[PDB]
Amino acid sequence: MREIVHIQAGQCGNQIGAKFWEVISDEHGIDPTGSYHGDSDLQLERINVYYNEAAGNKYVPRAILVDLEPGTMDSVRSGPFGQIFRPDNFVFGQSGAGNNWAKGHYTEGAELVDSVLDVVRKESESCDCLQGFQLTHSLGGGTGSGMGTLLISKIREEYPDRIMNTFSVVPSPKVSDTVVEPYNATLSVHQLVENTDETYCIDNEALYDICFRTLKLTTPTYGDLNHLVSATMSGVTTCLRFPGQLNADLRKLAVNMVPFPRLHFFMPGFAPLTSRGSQQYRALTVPELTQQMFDAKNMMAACDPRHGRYLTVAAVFRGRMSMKEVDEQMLNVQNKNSSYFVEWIPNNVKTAVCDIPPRGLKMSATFIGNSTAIQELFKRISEQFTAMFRRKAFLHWYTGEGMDEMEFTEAESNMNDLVSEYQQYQDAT
Amino acid sequence: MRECISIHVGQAGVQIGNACWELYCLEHGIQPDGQMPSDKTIGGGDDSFNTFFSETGAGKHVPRAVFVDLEPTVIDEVRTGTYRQLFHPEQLITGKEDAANNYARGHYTIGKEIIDLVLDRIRKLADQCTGLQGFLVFHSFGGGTGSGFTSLLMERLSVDYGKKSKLEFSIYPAPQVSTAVVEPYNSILTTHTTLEHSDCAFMVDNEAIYDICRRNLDIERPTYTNLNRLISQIVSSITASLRFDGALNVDLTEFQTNLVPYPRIHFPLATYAPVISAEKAYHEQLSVAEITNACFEPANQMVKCDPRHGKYMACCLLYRGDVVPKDVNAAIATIKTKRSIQFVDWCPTGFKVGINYQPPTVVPGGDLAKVQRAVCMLSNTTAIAEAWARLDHKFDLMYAKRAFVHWYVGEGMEEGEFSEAREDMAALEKDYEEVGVD
Amino acid sequence: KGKNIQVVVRCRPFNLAERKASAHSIVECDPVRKEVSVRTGGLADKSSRKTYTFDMVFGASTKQIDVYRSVVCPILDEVIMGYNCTIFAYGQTGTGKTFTMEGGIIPRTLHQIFEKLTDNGTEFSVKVSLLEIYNEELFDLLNPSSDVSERLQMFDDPRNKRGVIIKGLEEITVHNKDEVYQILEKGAAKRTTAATLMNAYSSRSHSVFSVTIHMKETELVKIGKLNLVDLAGSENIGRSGAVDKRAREAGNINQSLLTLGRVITALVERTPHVPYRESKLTRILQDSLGGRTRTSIIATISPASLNLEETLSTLEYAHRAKNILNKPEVNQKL
Ligand SMILES: Nc1nc2c(ncn2[C@@H]2O[C@H](COP(=O)(O)CP(=O)(O)OP(=O)(O)O)[C@@H](O)[C@H]2O)c(=O)[nH]1
Ligand SMILES: Nc1nc2c(ncn2[C@@H]2O[C@H](COP(=O)(O)CP(=O)(O)OP(=O)(O)O)[C@@H](O)[C@H]2O)c(=O)[nH]1
Ligand SMILES: O=C1CCc2cc(-c3ccc(C(F)(F)F)cc3)ccc2N1
Ligand SMILES: [Mg+2]
Repeated sequence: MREIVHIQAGQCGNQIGAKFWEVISDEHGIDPTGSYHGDSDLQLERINVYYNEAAGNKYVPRAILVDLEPGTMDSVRSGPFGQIFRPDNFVFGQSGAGNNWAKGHYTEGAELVDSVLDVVRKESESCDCLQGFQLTHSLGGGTGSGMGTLLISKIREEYPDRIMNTFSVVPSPKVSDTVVEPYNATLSVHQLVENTDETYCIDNEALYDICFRTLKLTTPTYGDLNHLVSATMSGVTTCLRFPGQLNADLRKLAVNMVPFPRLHFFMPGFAPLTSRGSQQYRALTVPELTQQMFDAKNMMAACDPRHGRYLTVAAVFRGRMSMKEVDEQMLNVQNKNSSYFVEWIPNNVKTAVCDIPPRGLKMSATFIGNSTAIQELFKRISEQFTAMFRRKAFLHWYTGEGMDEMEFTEAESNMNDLVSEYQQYQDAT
Repeated sequence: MRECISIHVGQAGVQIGNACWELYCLEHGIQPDGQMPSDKTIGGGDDSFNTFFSETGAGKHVPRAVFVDLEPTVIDEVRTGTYRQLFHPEQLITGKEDAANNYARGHYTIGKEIIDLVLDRIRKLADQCTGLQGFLVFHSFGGGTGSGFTSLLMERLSVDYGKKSKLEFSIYPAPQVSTAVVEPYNSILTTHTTLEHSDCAFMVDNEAIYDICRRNLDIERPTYTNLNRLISQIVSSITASLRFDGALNVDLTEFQTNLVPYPRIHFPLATYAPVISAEKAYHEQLSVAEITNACFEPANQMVKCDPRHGKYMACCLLYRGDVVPKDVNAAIATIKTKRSIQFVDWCPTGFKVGINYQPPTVVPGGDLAKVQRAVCMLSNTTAIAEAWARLDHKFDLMYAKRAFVHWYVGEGMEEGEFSEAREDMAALEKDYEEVGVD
Repeated sequence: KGKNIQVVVRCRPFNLAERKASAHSIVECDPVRKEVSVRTGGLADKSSRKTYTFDMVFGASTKQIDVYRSVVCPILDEVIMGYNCTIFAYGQTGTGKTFTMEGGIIPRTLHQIFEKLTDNGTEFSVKVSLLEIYNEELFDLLNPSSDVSERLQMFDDPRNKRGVIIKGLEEITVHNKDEVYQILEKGAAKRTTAATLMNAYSSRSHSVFSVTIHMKETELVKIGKLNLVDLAGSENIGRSGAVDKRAREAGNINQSLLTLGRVITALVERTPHVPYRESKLTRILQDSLGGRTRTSIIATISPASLNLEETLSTLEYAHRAKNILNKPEVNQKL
C-alpha cells in the first residue's frame, strides 16, 4: 500500500503527469477495464495496492486531473484509459493558473481546496498511510507553477508527516517562450523549494536536446519525452514498490541522499541513458548502464558532471545484478574521479536491485546526484529575471497577482544564498 | 534433545537464517513441509532435531525459529515459499514498517511495537521447548533493521534471560565498500552498545569472504544465496558437533568459555576449514594437516587478516567426517613446529579441539563439494580489532562531517553516544591490543 | 569588532529531580578558577576529567541575583546607550532555565529598567514583545491582543542584511513600569509551553522576550533593544517514551539543536555560508551572530553524570560560541 497520490497539473503536466499516470497504468498492464489484465500476481498486488479496486476489480488510479482549462482534462479523458479513472476521482478548476504562478496561485486556490479536500480525504482513507505524493506540472509554465505554489503549501501542510516529492519541468534556460513565463515559475519554484521536501526537475531544453539528439528524430515529441520522463519515474515506483533482491526504502534512501536533511533536494537522473538509436538498438552490459549514467549525457538535465558535484549518486538497478557486477560498477565510480566521488563519504553511491527486471530491458538504473552547473544556471535565469526587473515589465500584472516585490526579491535572495552553496557542492568532491 | 531457535534480523538476517533452516530440514531429510516423508527425526527428536524443529502435531516437525523484519518484503517471501508451509504462522512474523536503515529510528520506532509480539512468540516457544543451549542471532549491521532491532533485542534479551547464551552472526561491512552512508553510523552505533551486553559478536568480511569465496569459486560472483550457503554449512557443522557427539564432542559454549580467556574478548575470531569452494572441495581430499594448513592461510580466512599479525592465544578445531587423533597430532606437530602460527605466551596449549563422527554438514544444493573433515578455529588477534577500526575511521570521518546528525537527532540519539562508540572502539582496540600482546 | 560574545556557565545545585535521580555531581565548579570540570571518565571511569575555563563560572551555590547583577546590569547600560543586546539561556531545565525564569528574572527586569532610565531622566518610552517559536512557527504571547501567533513573517531590512524586520508584532510602549507588568503577567501565560513527563515544565518553544527603549535627550535620539531568549529543549524521545506526537515535536527541535550545532560549527569555521535561514531563530538571531548586537550566553549544566550527552554538548557549544567574533557596537544614536 502506502499509495502516493499522483497529480497532473499545469498544461505541461496536464500532459506530462497524465502521461506518467497513464504509462504507469500501462505498467500496470491492467486492462482498461481496471481489472488486471496482467497475469502477474506480483504486479497485480503492487498495482492493486496502488489503485483502489473498483467493483469489477477496476483499478482506481491515484491521480487528480487539473486543468489549466477544462478542455485539457477533456483531452485527457478523451485520451486513453479515460475509463480507468472514475470521473469522480478527478476534478479540475476551469480557470487553472492561467499560466500565472501568482495569478493562478490566488485564483486556483479556492478551487484547489475543494478539489484537494475531497480527493485527499478519499486518498487518506484509501491507504493507511501514503508514502507521499507526487506532483506533475510545469513550474516553468505559468500554471504548474501557479497551481503548485498554492497547492504545495497546504498540501504539504496537511501532513508534515508525509514526505512529498514534486515534479515540474524547469523552463529551458536556452530559450523561453516569454521572459515572463519562467518568471511565473521562478517565484513558484522559489517558494516551492523550501515548501517541498523533494523536488525533481529536468531542464526542458536539455531533455529536448538529448531526447531529440538521441532520437535523431526531427524533434522530440512532447508526449514522448513525457513518456520518457514518466518511464523514469515509473521505475522508481515500480522498483521500490516491487520486491527487490536489494530494495531500499524511500525513507532511508531519501534521508541518505542528503548527507543530512538540510539538503533540500537532489536532482533526478535516469538510466540507462542512451541515444534513441543507441539505446534502442543497443543492449546494456552490466557495466554499460553505469557508464552511460556516469557521462554527462546521462543526466536528463544538461550539466557537466565535473561542473556539478554529486552529493551522492544513487542508482536503482532493476533485476538481479551479479555481485561482481556490483563490484565493478562501484569500483569504477570511485576510480573515475576523486572529485566526482565525495571525498567525505566513501560508498557515496548506494544501489538497490529490483527483484524483477523492468518490463523491457533486464537492467535499469536511476541516477541520483545534483548538477552544480544546472542549479547555478537556473539562478542565472533569476538574474535574467532581475534584469527584467530593471525593465520592471508587468509589475502591474504581478500587482494583480498580488505578490509583493519583496517576495520576488527574497525569492531570488534565498535562491542566491542557496546557489552559492550549489557551487560549493561542486567544490566539495 | 535441546532445541535452539534462530532469530533473523533485517532482510539479511532472515535470508541467512532461511538458508540455515532449510539446510537443517534437508540434512534431517525432513521434508520442507515440516513432516518428513522420511522417518521421524534422528533419535526421535535428536538434540539436532529438537533445535531445528520439534515433533509435535504429533508427527509434524516445526522448526524452532523466529523471523523478524520491519519490512514486510522479505518475510512475505517466506510466506510464499514451500518452507512456509512447514513454518506455522506463529513462527514467522513480518513487520509493516521497514527500518529504513536507521538503527536508532528503526530501533526505536519499530522495536517498541514488534518486541512485545516477538517476545511473547519466542516466550511461548521457549516455555514449551526444553530450552536452548543457546540461540543464534542474525541481522545486518548495515541494515537499519538489524541495527535498530538488534540494539533493542540485545538489552531485553540480556536482561530477561540472563543465563541463556547469546550468539550473534552479524554482517560486517566490507572495508571495500559500504552500501550506505548510514551503514557506518548504524554499524558502529548499534554494535558497540549491544556487543557489551552480548557475550560475543560476530562480524563478516563481506569483501574478504565474498572475495575469498568467490575466488575459491573461481566464479565471477557467488550468489548471495550461495554466499549464505557457505555460512549455513559451517553453522550446521557447528550444530552437528554439539548436537551429535563427534570423535570429540564438547560443550560448545563450555569449550568456548575455555576458548575465550576473557569475557573481554567477546569472541575469538572463528574460521572454518578447509576453505572449501566447490572447486576447492573438488581439488583435494583434505588432510588433517591440509585442512589446518589451508585454514591457516588467510585465503581460508573468511575475514581478510594477517594471521601472522595477530597472535594466536589459542585456537579451536572442529572435526568432521572420520578423523583420528593421531592425524590430529600429526597436524598438531605440523602446526606447532610451524613458526608461522604464533602462539601467545599465555596459552602454551593449542588445546582443545573436537572431532565429529559425522562428515561435515553441507548446505543443501551446496555449491562446494563435500570435504572429508570440517574444522573451525578461533583465534584472537589485534588485527581483527583493526578491521573494526578500519570501518571505524570512515564512520569517524562521518562523525567529523557531523552530517546526518539530524536524522539521529530525530531519534534523539546523541553524538556523544557515537563518540562513545568510537571511544569504546578505541578502548576496545586498546584492550584487544593488550590481550593481543603475548 | 565588538566585545567577544560573552559566555558564562552555571552549574545547578543538584536538582531535587536529580536527587530522585540520585544523579551524582560529576560537575565541579571552581568559581575562583572560573573553572568547571566534568568527570568524563573518558573511556576510563570519570576519574577522567575535562576542564574548561570560562568567562564567568557559577557553581550551584551561585545566587541568582548575583548572576544577574553580574550579567544584566552591564547589558542594561548598553540598552540605554542604544545597544542592541541579547542574552540566551541554554542547557538543562534542572539547571535552571526554569530556576532562572521563575525567579526575576523578567519581572525584576522591567522595574530596574524604568528606575535606571528615569534616574537617567531621559525622556523615554518602553515597548515589550513576547513570542514563542514552536515547531518552526511563530506565536505571539505578548499580545493576547495579538493572536496566539503574532502575524509572523520576517524580511530583510536593507539597512542590515542580517538586520531583519518582523512585521506585525507590536510592542506597546508605556512610560510607566506598571503598565509593563500588567502586560508581563499576561504575556507569561501565552508564553508557557508544554510540560514534560520528565520535568514538570519544559519549554516546548523557544521564548523570545524583547524590550525596546526609545530615548530622547537635549537633541540626541537613541534606541536600545534587549532580547531575553529562553531555549527550548528536547529530551530523547526514546527515553521519554512520550506520545509519538510529543516525540516528534521533541525530535524536531532536538534535530534543530543539531542544526544549531551545525551553524555554530560554521561560525567557528568562519566558513563562507552561515545557515541562519535554516531556522527562523537563527535568521532572527542572524545579525546578532558575532554581529553588531552585544550578545551573552548563559549555559546551564547538570552535575549529574547521567546525562553525558548534554554535558558533552554544552562543553562543545561553549567552545564554539567563543570562536564567533561578537561585535557588539553601542548602537548609540543621536
Ligand atoms: N517537456 C514538455 N514541456 C512542455 C510541454 N508542454 C508545455 N511545456 C513547457 O511547459 C511550460 C508551459 O507550462 P504548461 O504546459 O503547464 C501551461 P499551464 O497549464 O501550467 O499554465 P497556463 O500558462 O495558464 O496555461 C513551458 O515552459 C513549455 O515549454 C510538454 O508536453 N512537454
Ligand atoms: N550475509 C549477507 N549479507 C547480505 C546479503 N545481501 C545483502 N547483505 C548485506 O546486508 C546489509 C543490508 O542489511 P539489510 O538488507 O538486512 C537491511 P535491514 O532490513 O536491516 O534494514 P533496511 O533495509 O534499511 O530497512 C548490507 O551490508 C548488505 O551488504 C546476503 O545475502 N547475505
Ligand atoms: O559540533 C558541535 C557538537 C555538538 C554541539 C551541541 C550543542 C548543543 C546540543 C544540546 C544542548 C542541550 F540540550 F543540552 F541544551 C546544548 C548544546 C551545540 C553545539 C554543538 N556543536
Ligand atoms: Mg497550460
